[PDB]
Amino acid sequence: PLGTPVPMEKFGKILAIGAYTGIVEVYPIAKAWQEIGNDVTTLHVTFEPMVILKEELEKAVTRHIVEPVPLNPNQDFLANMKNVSQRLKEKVRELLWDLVFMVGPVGDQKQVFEVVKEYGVPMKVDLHP
Amino acid sequence: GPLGTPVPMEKFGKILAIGAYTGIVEVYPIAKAWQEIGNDVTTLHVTFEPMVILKEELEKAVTRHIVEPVPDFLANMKNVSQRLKEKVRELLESEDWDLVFMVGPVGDQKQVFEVVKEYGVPMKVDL
Amino acid sequence: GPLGTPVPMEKFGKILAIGAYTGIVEVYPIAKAWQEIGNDVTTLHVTFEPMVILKEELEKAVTRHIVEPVPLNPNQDFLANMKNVSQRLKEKVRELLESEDWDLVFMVGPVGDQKQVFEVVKEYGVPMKVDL
Amino acid sequence: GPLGTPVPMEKFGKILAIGAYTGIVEVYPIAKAWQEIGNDVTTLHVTFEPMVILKEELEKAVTRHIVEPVPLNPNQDFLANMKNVSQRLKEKVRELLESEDWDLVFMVGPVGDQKQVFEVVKEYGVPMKVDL
Amino acid sequence: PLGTPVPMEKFGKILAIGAYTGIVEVYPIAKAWQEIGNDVTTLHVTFEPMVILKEELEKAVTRHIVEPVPLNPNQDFLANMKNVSQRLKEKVRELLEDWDLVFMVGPVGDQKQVFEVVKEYGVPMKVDL
Amino acid sequence: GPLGTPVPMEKFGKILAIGAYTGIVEVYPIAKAWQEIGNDVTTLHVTFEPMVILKEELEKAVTRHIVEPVPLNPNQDFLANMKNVSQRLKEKVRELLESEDWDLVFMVGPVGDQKQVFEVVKEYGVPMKVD
Repeated sequence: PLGTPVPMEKFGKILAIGAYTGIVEVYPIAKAWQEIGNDVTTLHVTFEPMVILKEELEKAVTRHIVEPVPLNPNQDFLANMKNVSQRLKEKVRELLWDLVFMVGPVGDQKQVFEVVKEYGVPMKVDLHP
Repeated sequence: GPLGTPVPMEKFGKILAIGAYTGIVEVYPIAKAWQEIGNDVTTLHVTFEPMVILKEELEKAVTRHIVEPVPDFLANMKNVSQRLKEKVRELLESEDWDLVFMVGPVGDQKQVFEVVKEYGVPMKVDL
Repeated sequence: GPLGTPVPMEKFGKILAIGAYTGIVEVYPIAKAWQEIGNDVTTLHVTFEPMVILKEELEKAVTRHIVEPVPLNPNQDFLANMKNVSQRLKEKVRELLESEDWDLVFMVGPVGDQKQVFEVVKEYGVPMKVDL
Repeated sequence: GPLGTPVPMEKFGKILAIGAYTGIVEVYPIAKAWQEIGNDVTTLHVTFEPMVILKEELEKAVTRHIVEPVPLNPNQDFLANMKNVSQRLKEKVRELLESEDWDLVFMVGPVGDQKQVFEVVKEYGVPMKVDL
Repeated sequence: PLGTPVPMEKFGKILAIGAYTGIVEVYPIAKAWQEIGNDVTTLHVTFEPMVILKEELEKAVTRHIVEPVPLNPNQDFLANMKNVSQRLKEKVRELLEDWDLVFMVGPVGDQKQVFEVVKEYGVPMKVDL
Repeated sequence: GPLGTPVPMEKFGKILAIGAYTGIVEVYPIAKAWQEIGNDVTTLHVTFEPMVILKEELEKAVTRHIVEPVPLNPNQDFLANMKNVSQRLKEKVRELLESEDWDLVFMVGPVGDQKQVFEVVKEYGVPMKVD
């Protein structure tokens, strides 16, 4: 099982999105795209106590945005995941590019896809072969 | 648009549907379907204690649903990882399986794959 | 070895699962699953009269199971007989589409009949998906 | 729209192009081409007696075209009649792989049947490809 | 590791394009398509001293066009290629009679340049793999 | 539209990025990236003498860049000339896979040559991804 195989081309301005643990797999990809000549900005949207690699890719890409959401021990997890789904859709909307990549749970990908859909900019989803 | 992991609907036999963290959400319908088609699937959700979800749902959808809740975020992940390896090992160790499907972070699949591989059991990851 | 057509398990909505000839065997479990997940699938089996199979099985698995048996005319070569199944089957999908709305059309059958069924469904914007 | 099984055009050598039921239609052009490119392909059509088709066409397109017509008993459920085709298929494929050598084998038919043949083929260390 | 797997159907008039060594892999494909009933015309665009299989596919398809470009040894290869990349777009535009399917096997770069030109005429094109 | 070979960005370790003829153009960025991510990649360009390209570029992008230029012989024609490149390919690949260990080998070139190199890499048990 390998990370999402992706093409190494100069797409231009790229928005590398990483939901939850997905940011780990996006780090190297974003890093590479930047090194090849792309102006990529990564976005990590997870729970407050789960932010990771913030420093690493902050030095690897042009701009690294972290949107930490409070892990509410009150409501149930399904509710909490719905907040991330919210923050996630919001951010991507204001941010709006030549390409947008993302690796997170299918549910959040579809949600972000419906967004990016309204602006023509192509998107790439994760793939583990 | 993007869709869940496309998977074949056949009678593989005994299947271990593994879901790490949020991945369990995507596995629920798949497991549910496989069970409905005639498979004897057992789902395994390995996440952090305050993140268990759909426990009730698939508990009624499959034959057996195992939840392994785990109490910086880096060492925390290695725990979820160890428990995931440990747990999966015992499964393949205390009974036979036909197919092992998992959806979760690549790192975790790369490791889970290693253990399952040791038993000659075919695996399928979220493609 | 070769596995059945890998397909996503999502709630597409109303799905038309088409099975030409022996293809219906492979579609049975798929349709069954989609229905179980929350889809309103209707299967369509178009084969020769003496080849209808699994009629009872998926009749209980999905909301509606349509069987369109076409006679194997003994006074005609298989090429003709064959072209007849294509015909009927094409009249059926068109009849289905132009009478009810759908979200997805999945069909597993001979490449020949797939290109035909598609020539129609594309006329209604409904997305289609075949085997692999 | 839907296209036939995309396949590479190389000189594999001796190829056994298998077509079960209506699948032979899709294999005809493929076999024809492989032969034209320099391959020594032999096609095998295993269907029901009253369903043999294109026999003359590919008989002129490839080196050897084998037709194995199975009796279609309209008085048995199709599940039975299908077993026969299955059996015959495993028989002839075994009989062929037992006698002569082969560099490649390609098939296009029901998934269930592709599994059966495959398991046999894999016994004689010869690579195989199936439709997609 | 096999040649580009391609469908054997009667698309109609097909333009089989082969850049540089790519023509070797296209030869059998074109040959086959023609044999199946297609009216394919192959195009080989390479450097003058690299034309190959000219006679072979000249007999296999309806029309085989060879566009040889000179090799200037007083500049880097990136430049010489540009000429080849120019002849490509200049020839594909010319041929764009009425076609049903265009197929090409050659350096990715040119595959994109030929794509923009063809995309213009709403003609289906398939690359290699 | 058409894009370069999509490839995973992981730390495989020591990687041999092979580029035959014009294929080296497409491999350059891939190798460059893999190196940047933490891989110890060595690129190999095997083409005709008057076709070497990007030599300077990836020489600075990866740990080691090997160029094996094969002279043209206007007598053998372009048939035995290519097969003359398939020779250098197999041989160099054989020296590398034999004098060193590699975690993965990647190549982008004419399928014909991809098969050759493959039959060679299979012998030494090394994974290999194609374009």
